[PDB]
Amino acid sequence: PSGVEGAAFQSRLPHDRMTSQEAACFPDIISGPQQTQKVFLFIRNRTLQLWLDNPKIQLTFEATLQQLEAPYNSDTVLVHRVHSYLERHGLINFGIYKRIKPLPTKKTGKVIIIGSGVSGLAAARQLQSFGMDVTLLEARDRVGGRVATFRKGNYVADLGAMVVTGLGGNPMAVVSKQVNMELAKIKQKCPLYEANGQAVPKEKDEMVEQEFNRLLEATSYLSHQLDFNVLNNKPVSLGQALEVVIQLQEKHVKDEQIEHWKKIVKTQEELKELLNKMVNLKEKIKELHQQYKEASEVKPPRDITAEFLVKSKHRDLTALCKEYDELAETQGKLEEKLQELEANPPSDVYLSSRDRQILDWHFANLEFANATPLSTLSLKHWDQDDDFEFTGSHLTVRNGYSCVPVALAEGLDIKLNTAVRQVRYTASGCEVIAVNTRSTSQTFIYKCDAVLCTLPLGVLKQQPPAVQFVPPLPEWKTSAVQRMGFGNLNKVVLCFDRVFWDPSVNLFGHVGSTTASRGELFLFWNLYKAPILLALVAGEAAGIMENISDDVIVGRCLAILKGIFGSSAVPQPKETVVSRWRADPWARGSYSYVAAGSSGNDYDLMAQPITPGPSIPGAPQPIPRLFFAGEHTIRNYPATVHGALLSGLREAGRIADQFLGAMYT
Amino acid sequence: RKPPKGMFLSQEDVEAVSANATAATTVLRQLDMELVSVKRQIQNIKQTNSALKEKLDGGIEPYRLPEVIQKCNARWTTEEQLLAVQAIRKYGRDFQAISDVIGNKSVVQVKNFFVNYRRRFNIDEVLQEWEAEH
Ligand SMILES: Cc1cc2c(cc1C)N1[C@H](O)C[C@H](c3ccccc3)[C@]13C(=O)NC(=O)N=C3N2C[C@H](O)[C@H](O)[C@H](O)COP(=O)(O)OP(=O)(O)OC[C@H]1O[C@@H](n2cnc3c(N)ncnc32)[C@H](O)[C@@H]1O
Repeated sequence: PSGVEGAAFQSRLPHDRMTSQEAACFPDIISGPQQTQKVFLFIRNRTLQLWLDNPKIQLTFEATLQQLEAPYNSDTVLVHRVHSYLERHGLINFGIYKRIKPLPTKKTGKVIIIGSGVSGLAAARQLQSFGMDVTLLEARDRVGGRVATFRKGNYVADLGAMVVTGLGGNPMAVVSKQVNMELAKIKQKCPLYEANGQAVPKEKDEMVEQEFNRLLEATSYLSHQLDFNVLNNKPVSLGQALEVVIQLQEKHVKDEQIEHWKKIVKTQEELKELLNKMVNLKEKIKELHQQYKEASEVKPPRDITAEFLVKSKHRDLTALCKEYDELAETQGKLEEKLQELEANPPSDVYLSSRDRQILDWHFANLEFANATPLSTLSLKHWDQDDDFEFTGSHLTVRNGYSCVPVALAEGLDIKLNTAVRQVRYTASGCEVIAVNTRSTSQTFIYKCDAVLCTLPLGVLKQQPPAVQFVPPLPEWKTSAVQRMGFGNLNKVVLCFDRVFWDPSVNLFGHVGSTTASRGELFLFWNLYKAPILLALVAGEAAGIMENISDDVIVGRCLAILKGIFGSSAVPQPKETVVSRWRADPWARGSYSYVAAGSSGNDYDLMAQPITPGPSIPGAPQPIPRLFFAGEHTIRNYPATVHGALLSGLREAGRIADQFLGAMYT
Repeated sequence: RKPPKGMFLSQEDVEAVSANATAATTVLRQLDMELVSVKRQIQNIKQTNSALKEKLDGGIEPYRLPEVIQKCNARWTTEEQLLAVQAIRKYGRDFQAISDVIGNKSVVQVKNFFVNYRRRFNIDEVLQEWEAEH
């Protein structure tokens, strides 16, 4: 999309229609005449275009009205209302940009943000930009949370987020223009290597992948058309569905083998009946021939009765001889019909042991993307966010993703090594109790008007809780937390002194021997400047490998590589790093997934702010005080960096609207 | 509203495999056993047919008679008429058989005999005689 329509697409908005959010802020416009709506849409789209064309500088109201042509620039208030709406909702003026109108020294409202990850940082920049007093409390000795980049000398490798998913519609496209992001396209060519170390030929690679996609498509049919979503009172998982489909394919291979034999036996029995008929006919022919011979012995001249015989027997023998020839003619047809069937058997198996192993790699790859075993994914909803995918090719941050959060941290009040312990929210305000991670006895008290909680879902799931809420969170909030899934996936950074792998190849795979260990170091990445190889641990393997020491993990990595490139081609690594996201107290996993028994609605529930009860009985309904942002709080874009980023922008707007008022409504 | 082209899924098959924790294995095992049951049944009949083929070795060659092709004569000799009468008694209405027994009379000439010598050769009696024994 180009022009103003491109601007709407880049902002995830329909160009020819007003959204529900816009309807709420502009009820007078959406309910009014169609013409006015078109005037609103144009102003909105153009203002977006202006900001997108140059996201390195603040787009002010005056600068917007200046670049608008008649008649749209006549209604100054409508332009101001649209501009403020976009600014407040972070559709324009978000991230890192040069401020034309310096931040006013006088602040309004106090906000404490828990966590300095992407979602927390995005919201902080916005809240500060709106004129609020903002302080961030981070438990780690760094920012970025799940955006962690390993840096040593020239070695740069991401241990957390690493992939940007398409730029079309991605808020990360703007960020990449504000930050020195060295984005590089990901070459999708991925060669596979079996346990023995030998490559998988193109024929098999394509045949198995096609089958993998066919199997996924089948589970969808099984869910939408056959309504197989609940079995034994339990929600059906993606793994269960896939297992069923595979079993049914094995069944068909067998209902076809049986049918093909059964056709052979039917024809085989037709031959039996025909042969029996032929044998008995040969007997009668033998008998008649002897009778004819005996009758022929009666030498002429002879009476007509003797003459009737012989001639009468000749005719009977000739007639029976015709019958045998026609029966022998049928014997030749059936005989070759059996030779055709015996030469044309159906498929022996659905998938061989070798085929199943390669298929397991594809399932492991899916377990990597979802950061969870397929048996935990909700069949009905695992792909609920597929319709919101960005257009374009996936990229990688060549200079480490951490450049984003580090850049977004500039000018912000961030308290590192500060672990929040308790969150207190009342009708008059909030107080957050936190301690020093280096010396737990040292306690800190933070008073504020509102609290923005960006704790990972894994942390919120902790039992016993790491962070206590007072009063406790309502059942509707905790039940969502328990239903939602929080997966895991790990990475092994292997730093070498030379390149022994294929440089033109961005990534290659390792096919495991068993289904159980399918996700164990199944994929190796080659995306950085320095000779670095990154191994991935997915599925059931992720959780188990965390209890295995680094040395043993690195050993397995080398063993796999030695079997592929040669035992002498792989030297001992100079540097190695192993991530353990599940054991990490500030994460307790990698990212959220749609678990069986959950749905996209839980994400909405996670986003809902908490409003405390009144302090005094009979006092008016209080203000919402506790807010939530984070990857696990954005239904359309969860388990991503852009989603986190967007969730922060959402809360910043909601908080400002509540504590600063919305003049544009 | 359709499974992938080549994939097979049906409400009946899904229910049968997911009936219990061992239904999947049970279904596949019962099909595996039914395959062996039919495979051994094939070799059994293959052996039976092979033995029947040996009993047909040589075919019907030593029992084959040469064809005595003779000129089709229009006139009926006393001997030919008597051959017909006995043919009608043995074959009934199979004009083709009767004609083949005589050798030099066409199918139409046989039918004409049935009407021409109907009374004189008691064909009515001869025909009912054949019906009593087929
Ligand atoms: C861990 C991890 C994550 C990813 C990835 C890999 C790993 C190993 N990758 C994988 O390669 C695949 C996955 C992906 C690829 C393609 C499409 C979609 C997804 C990806 C990736 O590259 N690309 C991506 O966009 N997101 C990923 N992600 C997910 C994103 O990184 C996250 O969704 C996002 O960065 C999370 O942002 P957030 O702000 O919502 O959460 P945190 O960044 O954890 O912030 C929470 C903060 O609270 C702090 N905290 C915890 N307890 C505290 C406490 N008690 N007191 C104070 N602070 C506390 C934590 O230290 C942390 O700083």
